[PDB]
Formats: sequence, C-alpha cells, structure tokens
Amino acid sequence: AIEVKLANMEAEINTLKSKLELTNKLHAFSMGKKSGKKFFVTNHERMPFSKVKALCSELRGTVAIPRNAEENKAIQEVAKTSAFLGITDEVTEGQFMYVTGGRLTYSNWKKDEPNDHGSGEDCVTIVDNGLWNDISCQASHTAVCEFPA
Amino acid sequence: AIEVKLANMEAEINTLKSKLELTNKLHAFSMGKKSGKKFFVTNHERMPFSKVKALCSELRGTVAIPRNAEENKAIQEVAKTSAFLGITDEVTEGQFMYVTGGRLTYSNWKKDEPNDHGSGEDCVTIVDNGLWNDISCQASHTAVCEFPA
Amino acid sequence: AIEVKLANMEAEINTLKSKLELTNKLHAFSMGKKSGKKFFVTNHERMPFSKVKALCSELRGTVAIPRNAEENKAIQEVAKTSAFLGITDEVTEGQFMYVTGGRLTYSNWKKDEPNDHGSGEDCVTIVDNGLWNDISCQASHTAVCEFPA
Ligand SMILES: OC[C@H]1O[C@H](OC[C@H]2O[C@H](OC[C@H]3O[C@@H](O)[C@@H](O)[C@@H](O[C@H]4O[C@H](CO)[C@@H](O)[C@H](O)[C@@H]4O[C@H]4O[C@H](CO)[C@@H](O)[C@H](O)[C@@H]4O)[C@@H]3O)[C@@H](O)[C@@H](O[C@H]3O[C@H](CO)[C@@H](O)[C@H](O)[C@@H]3O)[C@@H]2O)[C@@H](O)[C@@H](O)[C@@H]1O
Ligand SMILES: OC[C@H]1O[C@H](O)[C@@H](O)[C@@H](O)[C@@H]1O
Ligand SMILES: [Ca+2]
Ligand SMILES: [Ca+2]
Ligand SMILES: [Ca+2]
Ligand SMILES: [Ca+2]
Ligand SMILES: [Ca+2]
Ligand SMILES: [Ca+2]
Ligand SMILES: [Ca+2]
Ligand SMILES: [Ca+2]
Ligand SMILES: [Ca+2]
Repeated sequence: AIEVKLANMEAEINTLKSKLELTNKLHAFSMGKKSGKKFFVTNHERMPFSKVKALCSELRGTVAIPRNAEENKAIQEVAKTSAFLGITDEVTEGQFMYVTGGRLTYSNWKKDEPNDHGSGEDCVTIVDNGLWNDISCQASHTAVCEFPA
Repeated sequence: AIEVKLANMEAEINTLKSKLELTNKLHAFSMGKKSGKKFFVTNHERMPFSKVKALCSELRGTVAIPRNAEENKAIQEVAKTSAFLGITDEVTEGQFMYVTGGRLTYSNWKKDEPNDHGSGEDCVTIVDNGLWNDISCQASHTAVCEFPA
Repeated sequence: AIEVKLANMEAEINTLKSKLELTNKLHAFSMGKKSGKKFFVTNHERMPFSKVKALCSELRGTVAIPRNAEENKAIQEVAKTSAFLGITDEVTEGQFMYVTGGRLTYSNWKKDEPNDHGSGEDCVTIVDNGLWNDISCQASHTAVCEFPA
C-alpha cells in the first residue's frame, strides 16, 4: 500500500533527522562548545585568507571573529599560532569590516596597528599573544572557523 | 515511476541509517571510547549540577558515574578538572544514591569526606587524585557525561 | 499528496545526505585533517596488531601508514605514545610491506633498527620523535587508524 509505505518512510526520515541532530549536538560538546555559545574549531592548517574563507563555508561556518575579550582569548587557545580573523578592510582601506557585515566593535591591535604596511595589509591575524596585526591576505596562517551559539 | 521512486528511496534510507551508524562509531572512537567499555565526554564548561543533568540528557546520555576504579580514572583523565558525578544525597541526607537509582556500590572519597559542610553538601565531585568530595550542588564544576558501552 | 509528498521526501533525503557529509567533513576537520591529506585518528587504546587491523576495518579505515616525513609527524602527534603502523614484514623477514600492499618506499627507523629482536619482531611502531622500531605483533600498542584524503 503506497499510502502506507510513504508514511513509514516519513518516519524513517524524522528518526534519522533526529539522530543526526543528536550526533551533532554531541560532536559540538566533544569539540568544547559551551552551552548556548559560539565556539571555534581548527585543523591547524595554514593557508591564504581566500582558502580559509572558503573552507569555513564548506563547513557551514564563518571565519573566526572575536566579538569580545573572551572569544579572543578563546581563539588564541585553539590555534596556538597566528590565524586570520573574519576582519578585513578590502572594501575601504583603514575601515575594517567583519566578513559578515558591520564595523569592528571589539578590537585588540598591537602598537602601530593596523598600518597597511608595505604593499598594503588588508587581513587581520591574531598572533600568539592575543593582540592582532594587519597583514597581506595572500599570506598564509592558521585556518580557524566559528559556529553559531 | 511512482512505485520505483518509492523503492529508490528505500535503499536511500538504508544506506543512510547505515552511514550514520558508522559515522557515530568513528566519533566514539575519536572521543575516547574504548572497546566494549562505556565512555565519558565533556566540554569542560563548569556549571551547577542541575544543568549537567539536563545537558547530558539533551544528548541522550547521563552524568558520569564511576562504577569502580578503571572508570573512576577514565573520568579523571577526561575531566582534567573538578567534575560532578551521577551521585547525590539530596534525597536522604547521609545516604548517597545514583541518579540512575540504587545505593553507592563503589566509592573513592578522601579523608573525612563526605562532610555535608556548612549548610549542607549533597553533590559529589571527583577532585584531585581522582578522590571524591561532596560540595554544594549549586557550586559549579565540569559537566561530564557517559554513554553506554 | 502522494506525488507531491514523494518529491518533498526525496528532497528531505538529499538534505540528510548533505547534512551528514557535512557532519563528516567537520569531524575530520576538528581531527586535524589537512586539505587533501589523509587524516589519522585514535581512541588511545593499547592492543595487539591483529586487534588494531580489525578496529580500523570496522570503521572502514586502515592502520595509519606514514609514507613521508609529514604523515609520520602527523601520526606521531596523534598517538602521543607508541602505536603500530600499517607496516610489517610478517611474510618475508627483512622486507617490510604495507598492509595495503607493496614494499615500503620510505622509513624512519631508530638507529640499529629494525632488529627482529628475540623470538622476532615483525611489526612496527612509531615511538619517540616519530622514530621507528620493529616490535612483536603481539605486544599491545596504541591503535591509530587512517582515512582517505
Ligand atoms: O626565531 C627564528 C628566526 O625567525 C625569523 O627568521 C626566520 C623567518 O624568516 C622569514 O620571515 C621572517 C618572519 O619571521 C616571523 O617569525 C616574524 O618574526 C616576522 O615578523 C613580522 O611579523 C611579526 C608578527 O606580529 C611582527 O611582530 C614583526 O614586526 C614583523 O612584522 C612586520 O612586517 C609585517 C609585514 O611583513 C607588518 O604587518 C608588521 O606591522 C611589521 O612591520 C618575520 O618577518 C621566513 O623565512 C619565515 O618562514 C616562514 O614564513 C615565510 C614567509 O614569511 C614562509 O615563506 C616560510 O615558508 C615560513 O612559513 C622564517 O620563520 C627571525 O625572527 C629571526 O631573527 C629568528 O631567529
Ligand atoms: O626488547 C624491547 C626493545 O629493546 C631494545 O630497545 C631493542 O632491542 C628493540 O628492538 C626492542 O624492541
Ligand atoms: Ca588596501
Ligand atoms: Ca589595510
Ligand atoms: Ca602590520
Ligand atoms: Ca541534605
Ligand atoms: Ca549531604
Ligand atoms: Ca565536602
Ligand atoms: Ca619473521
Ligand atoms: Ca622482523
Ligand atoms: Ca626493535
């Protein structure tokens, strides 16, 4: 009875949809996501900002963006080394924007930073220290994505 | 068509259920689960007891309960920091019971503990050296969950 | 109804297929898988070679096989202790092969290794500095599986 089978399959679907959902809530917890909080992740791979921005999307995530002191200390914890942030000023030199829109609300630059130094530095990378410094986007640092609370 | 399509989706639900199962195995493996033995998991987020309880449930698991030494240690290694256990005497002061039910059948308290200190301590937290100590349920300690072997 | 419910369902299914392949991509990512590079996993369990060969197969993976300095160091940083490698000379003493077939094309033995010490040593473990040492396939060591790039 086609009528039946369908309903049965709509059941096998929901159960799976519910399982995979559970599988993911346990995968985040595993990855250290705090309760109802945006949490970061990294494979420790170094690459240009175009590839990181890329990779974070394929994983349905955004390039890491510290919107306060905590999230910054937290991003430092994850990468060890230097890693790009979801911040650039490619649109308007000197005017840093989150890859997700909006102007920086929380910052943490180093003395004389940013500075577009040399041929021009449009990407921001937090360095093993917690402070940030602007650098060439064609450079290559630790890829780090974030995921919604 | 209609009948065939309904068939093509049959094997789909199967191959799925089949992949998700394998995927869940790979995870457990990756999160420490040892062969045939239950396994503990944590985000390290310190919190009150009641939360750890709701949290482990949302994940369809339970607050970590050492049922002997190997387990007590296993929880000790994964937590790396003060953590609650599925054990409390909030029912009958003086008698600790598992959240899953029953009376304590294994312990590893430290000198003079439990002491139902101050106004009262009805919650258990594995502490340094893997020893135990009752502390207020309100206090905040690492949430840890266990999933079946 | 029926026909519409079917097209709607087929969509639901393709959605799950994607959501899962995502779950999978995000996991390998957090497990340090570098882009286009085979990643190595572990539960840290120590066991005999035969037991590892099997554990890796149940996950459809294989015993980690370092073929260059990179992969070695990767694995070495995954084990954190000694672990078997998908390499042995069980068939012809002094002619180490890959469990996946063929003679070795790269090694990183310790000094004066391999030595087939005692009753014999036909297996291999990555030890310190990721250096190699042929051991007894019956000795228990960290199980580490590898999955496709
Ligand atoms: O400690 C070991 C050894 O390290 C250094 O020499 C080796 C080093 O050489 C080449 O790059 C030098 C590079 O090293 C970095 O460790 C760091 O010192 C860099 O310094 C800049 O960046 C930091 C980050 O905040 C700043 O604090 C510092 O002031 C410098 O920034 C200045 O310039 C920026 C733009 O370039 C600008 O944004 C800043 O505002 C500021 O003006 C230092 O430049 C490489 O061979 C390097 O290898 C790695 O990097 C290569 C590309 O850079 C790449 O091709 C390689 O594959 C590899 O990834 C290597 O480490 C030096 O410190 C030496 O004294 C020391 O003994
Ligand atoms: O006997 C254990 C160990 O002892 C020495 O380190 C060497 O003989 C090794 O080849 C051997 O595996
Ligand atoms: Ca510019
Ligand atoms: Ca700039
Ligand atoms: Ca600069
Ligand atoms: Ca009480
Ligand atoms: Ca008490
Ligand atoms: Ca106490
Ligand atoms: Ca032999
Ligand atoms: Ca040998
Ligand atoms: Ca040896």
